[PDB]
Amino acid sequence: LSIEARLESIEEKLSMILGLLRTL
Amino acid sequence: SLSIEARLESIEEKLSMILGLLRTLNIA
Amino acid sequence: SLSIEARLESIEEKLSMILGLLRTLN
Amino acid sequence: LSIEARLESIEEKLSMILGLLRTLN
Repeated sequence: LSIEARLESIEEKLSMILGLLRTL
Repeated sequence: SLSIEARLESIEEKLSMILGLLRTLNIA
Repeated sequence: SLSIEARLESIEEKLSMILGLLRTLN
Repeated sequence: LSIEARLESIEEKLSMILGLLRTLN
């Protein structure tokens, strides 16, 4: 995967993590 | 087709929010 | 020191560990 | 900051996040 695609995936995982933490 | 620097800026903002929220959750 | 790709690999593994802990919290 | 320095800082923040999650559990 390109660096750009990898960073996009990292951003998506961070969005998920943040969403889960906000429900606590 | 976002630039790498713009993607890093978004990642950095999300990390900052995650850290602030986790510290808040850890308050006794 | 680390190449950009090696740093990304480390970041990706830490994210997997974080997500794994979130599903098993409490 | 260079991209390499920004990624190093991101990695450090992720390590801190892991520590905070471990304490929370």
